[PDB]
Amino acid sequence: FEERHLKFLQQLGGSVEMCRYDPLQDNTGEVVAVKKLQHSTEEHLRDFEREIEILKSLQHDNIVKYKGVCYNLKLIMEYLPYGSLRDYLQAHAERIDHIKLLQYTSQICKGMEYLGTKRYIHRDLATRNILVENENRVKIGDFGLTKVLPQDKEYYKVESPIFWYAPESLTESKFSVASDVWSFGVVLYELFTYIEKSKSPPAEFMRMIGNDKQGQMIVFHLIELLKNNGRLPRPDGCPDEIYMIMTECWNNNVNQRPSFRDLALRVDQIRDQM
Ligand SMILES: Cc1csc2c(Nc3cn(C)cn3)nc(N[C@@H](C)c3ncc(F)cn3)nc12
Repeated sequence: FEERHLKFLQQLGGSVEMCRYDPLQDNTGEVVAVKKLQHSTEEHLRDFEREIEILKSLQHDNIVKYKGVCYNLKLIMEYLPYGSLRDYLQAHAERIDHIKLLQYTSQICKGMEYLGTKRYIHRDLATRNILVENENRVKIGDFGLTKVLPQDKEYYKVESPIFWYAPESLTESKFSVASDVWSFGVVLYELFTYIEKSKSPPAEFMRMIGNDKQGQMIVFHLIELLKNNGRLPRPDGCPDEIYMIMTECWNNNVNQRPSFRDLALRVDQIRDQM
């Protein structure tokens, strides 16, 4: 990929831009998503190459396709036109029923189950990091915080998304498949809230902790709440069997948390019985 053939179309949200890769200047070229670093440091760059290597190594239906690179390093990916699942849910909620939410849920599990075989830990599972390809397919769209497990350990030690974090991630900075399972439970909760603003994991947890709590105190109070089995409530209209999956993902006992395999099967069964 050559920088002079990447035509700027728009800012998507380092930074992510929508470009046209048109080498033979005529607009026939394909529209791609381009990720680049804003405040490019030696440390920020070294993790970005690991992210590029992680994406290149991934070949799955529910994982955003790697296309190539561009050198001032730029990661070139396929363009998914409906944006993040977080935005798509807010926008088209009217055409999204519980069967559709479970179809998305299932796809997220399948993509996560695949990451697991590569011994990769996502660390940032949230609806904002899930992209919509079309009305029937979603993909994990960002791998910026993804880590590779040490060959001999089942975990890894590292601004963080605290309201999606497992207790051991908050207390010990320990990231594993089980902490990705914990976050999947938050993703499932987000889906069944349909991203109703007041019902988001930060909004709910803050109410439970006290909206008076500030900065450094919030984390300790969140750690305490989770330890005293305080949990996100059941979203309105959320089927009890779906809430039981969430609560099982939110087990304080890391080893008692379900596998992405079992989760996809359970979600697929509920979906069929619906
Ligand atoms: C409004 C909108 C419409 S399409 C789209 C999009 N598409 C995209 C991003 N990538 C990496 C591939 N296609 N990415 C983004 N934003 C970027 C930051 C993005 N990248 C990855 C992700 F998981 C979620 N969002 N917004 C939109």
